[PDB]
Amino acid sequence: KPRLVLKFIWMEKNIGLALDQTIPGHGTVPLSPYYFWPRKDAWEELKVLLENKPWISQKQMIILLNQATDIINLWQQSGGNLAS
Amino acid sequence: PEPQCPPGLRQYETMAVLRPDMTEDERLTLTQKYEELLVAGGAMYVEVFNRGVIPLAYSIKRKNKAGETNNYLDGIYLLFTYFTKPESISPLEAALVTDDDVIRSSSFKIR
Amino acid sequence: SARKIPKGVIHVQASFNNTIVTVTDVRGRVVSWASAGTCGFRGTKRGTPFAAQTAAGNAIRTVVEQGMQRAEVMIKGPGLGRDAALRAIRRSGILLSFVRDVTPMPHNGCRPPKKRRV
Amino acid sequence: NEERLLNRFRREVMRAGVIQECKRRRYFENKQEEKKRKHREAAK
Amino acid sequence: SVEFQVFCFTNKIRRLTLHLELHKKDYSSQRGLRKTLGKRQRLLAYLLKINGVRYKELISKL
Amino acid sequence: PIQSGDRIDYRNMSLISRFISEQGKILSRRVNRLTLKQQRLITSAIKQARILSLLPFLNNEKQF
RNA sequence: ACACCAACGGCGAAAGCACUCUGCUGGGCCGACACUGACACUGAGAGACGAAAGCUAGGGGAGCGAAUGGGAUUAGAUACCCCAGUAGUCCUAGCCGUAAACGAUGGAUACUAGGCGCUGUGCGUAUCGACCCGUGCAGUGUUGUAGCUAACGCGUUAAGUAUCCC
Repeated sequence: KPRLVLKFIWMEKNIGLALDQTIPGHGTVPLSPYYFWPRKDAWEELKVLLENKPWISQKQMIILLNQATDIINLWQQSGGNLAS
Repeated sequence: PEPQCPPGLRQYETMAVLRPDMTEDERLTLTQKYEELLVAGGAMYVEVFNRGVIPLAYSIKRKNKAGETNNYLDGIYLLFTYFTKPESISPLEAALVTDDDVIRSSSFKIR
Repeated sequence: SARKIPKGVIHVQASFNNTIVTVTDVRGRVVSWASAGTCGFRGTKRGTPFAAQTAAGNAIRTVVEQGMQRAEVMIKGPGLGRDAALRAIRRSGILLSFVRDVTPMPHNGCRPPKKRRV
Repeated sequence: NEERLLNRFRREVMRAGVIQECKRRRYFENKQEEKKRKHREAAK
Repeated sequence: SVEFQVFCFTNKIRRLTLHLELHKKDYSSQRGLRKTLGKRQRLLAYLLKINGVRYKELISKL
Repeated sequence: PIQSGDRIDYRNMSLISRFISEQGKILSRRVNRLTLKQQRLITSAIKQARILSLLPFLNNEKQF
C-alpha cells in the first residue's frame, strides 16, 4: 500500500482539491481527481471516492481529508475577505 | 465434535443479554432455566459460555414484572451454542422474554 | 437570572421558511429564544440568511448577563438559515465547542404529503 | 476560530437532500427511477 | 423406479396436505400440491396405458 | 479484501465496523469492494448486531 | 411504514416480494448414470391465483387524504396553492376479478457471429487458502454479424430460420 497526496489550488473564485490515491494489496491505478470550480461538493466527492475504493485505509483517507478540509477552510476565509 | 448428533434434529445458538447488576443467580439461575431447556431438548447442550459485560449502544425499557424502571448502558452477554429439536423453540422464546434477568433475546440457526 | 453556568447548548431550528435561535442549559430550561419572527420583520423576508444573522445576533446578545464561554450548537433541519447562523455565532466568537445536527432522520415512518404540482 | 465551514463540507456526507427528498409525497418507481437514476449516475 | 414416484408423491401429498389444512391460506404451495397431483396423474395414466393387472395393483396398494 | 476464512457473524466485530461508517450506516458493495454474497451476509449480520445494540442506529454529529 | 444496505441487483407462474429471528412448506439450478423407459408439448370448456380502488361483517385509526368546509389566486374557480378534514389507507374473515395486469412480445423444442457484463454452481491452473485465470452449463443485461422488418429496431432471452398447440 503506497501513500498519498492531496493537491489544492487557491485562486480567488475557485478551489480545486485534487486527490491522488494509491494501491492496496490489489494493483490499481488512480488518477488525481480534481474537483472543480462550480459549487459542487469537493469533500463529499473526494471522501466518497475514497470510501468507494476501500483500497484506502482509514488513516490514509483521513489524513488527505484533513488536508482537504484545511484548504477549503482557508479558501472560505480568503473568499469572504480579500486576502489577495 | 458437533456434527455427531445432527442426524435427527437441528442446531441453534441463542444470544441473550442480561442485567449488569447481579453477579449471583446469573450464571446460576439462568443455567437452571437452561436445565429447563435440558428437560425440553436433551441434546449436545455444550458451550453455553459467557461474554464480558460491555457498554452497548442504546437501551431502554426493562419491563420488570410491574417495575418498568431501569434504563441501561451495560449488560452481560450470554450466548448458548445449544442444539435441539425444531419443535419447542417458541417456548424457549417465551422463557427468554418473560424472565426478568433476560432482555432482548435473539436466537439464531448457524449452518 | 438562571443557574449561572457559562456552558450551554444552542439549538437552531432552521426551517424551510424560518429560523429559530434558542439557547438553553444542560437540563433544558431555556434562557432565551429569538427567531426570525422575533426580530421585527415578518413574512416572505423571514427565513433568509440576513434573518438568521439578525435573529442569532439578537438571540445571543442577551446572554451577556451570563457571558457564556463554552458554547455548543445543536442545529436542526433544512433551509437557508444554517450557514449565516454559524457565521453569526463565530462572529460572536465565544468558545464554540462543537456544532452538530440533531435533525429527524425518519426510517420511513409516516407518509409525507402530496407533491405540490406548482 | 477561523471562517472555515466544515459542517457544510461534512454535511454532504449524508446530505440534507434526504430532507428535501422527504417533504413531498411517497411516490413509486417513476420518480424513484428519476431521482435514483440521476443519483446512481451522480456517484459514478 | 415408478412406484417409488407414485408412492413418494403420495407421501408428499399426505405431509403437504396435513400441512395445508391446518394452515389454510398459503397460496404458494397450492401450486405444489396441484403440480404433484397432475404429475402423479400423468404417471398413473402412463402405467395404466402400459398394463392392466399391474396398475390394478397400484390402485390396490393405496 | 479481508475474508479471513472464518465466516462473518455478529460476534466478529473486527471486520464488522470496518464496513459501517462512524455515522453507523452500511456501505455499499462498490465502496466496500466485496462480492454480492459477502455484502448480503454482512448486511444480515450487521442488522443482527444492530438488534443487539452492539452498533448504534445513529451517531451524534460532532465537530472540532 | 421499515432509512443507509439498494445494484443497469436475487426470487416468484403472474400480481408481487426488503427491519431481524424462528417454525412449516413450495419452486429453481448443478453432478454422478443411481433408477423408470417416451411417461412429452399445448390446452377448448374448466379450476386456481390475481396491484390498486370498491363492497359485506368486526376491530383499529398516528400520518396521508377523495368528498366536504374555510381561506387565497381568478372576471368567474365546483380546480392547481394553503388550513382543517370524513370514508379509505392497516388487520381478521369473505365477495368483487378489472389495470398501460407491459417485455405494449402465448407456450415448447431444435438450429444460427462475436464483444462487454452480472448471478448461481462445476472442472482444471495457481497455490495447497482466500484469491486469480480460463472454461461446462442455467439465468439476467448491454452493443452487435447474418436474416427479418413499412420503418424504428429485434438479434441465441429474435420480432431469424423451421415444427407443433391455443
